[PDB]
Amino acid sequence: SAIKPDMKIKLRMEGNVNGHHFVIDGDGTGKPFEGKQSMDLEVKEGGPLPFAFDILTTAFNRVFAKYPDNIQDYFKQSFPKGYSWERSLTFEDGGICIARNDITMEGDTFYNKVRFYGTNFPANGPVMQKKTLKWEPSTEKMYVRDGVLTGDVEMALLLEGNAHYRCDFRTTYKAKEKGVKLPGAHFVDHCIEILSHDKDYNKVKLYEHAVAHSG
Repeated sequence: SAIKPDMKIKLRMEGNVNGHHFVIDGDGTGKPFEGKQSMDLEVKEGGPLPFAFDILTTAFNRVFAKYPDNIQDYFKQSFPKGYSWERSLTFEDGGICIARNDITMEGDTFYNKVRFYGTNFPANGPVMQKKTLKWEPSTEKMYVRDGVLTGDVEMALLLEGNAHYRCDFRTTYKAKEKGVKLPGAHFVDHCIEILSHDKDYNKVKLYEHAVAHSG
């Protein structure tokens, strides 16, 4: 196995939300076979961010997901060459984001080149007013569409005032090496949490747990 039970994670994200530019670095570790990863993030440019940090967090690698023997593990089978993903986030108030990650591996470390672009958030909305609290746990549906592994999930951001703010995610996943076999349709249960932060979310510790299953 290319992938060891403990791996390091290095990341840089560049992006722009509603005209606001930012650069964010990450340094993390995780346990691919237990489906657990954590990361320390530090905003390097454009802080303090004028939008909810929460919109970014799922952009900060499905290799960290516990797969049973009876489902093909496309992600772990992608290494050492790696894979890329592309995601659209469609929020219920018209906000739209486009994100991508190109994932490589050198030794015991995954490198992630992330881009994140968002637009059309209303100035008076929960994202630009910083009113969000957390993503609710949920279930990604994995299937193949015209030869491309695709994951769909309807996600919910819990807002102050006990309301949710809904968002449809679609991610396409593609191995760098041709001939990695596609999996059959399945589910991935996942939960992402902000574990700690400083005053303006310039330094943040992030955690994700993810488990694949057949229903």
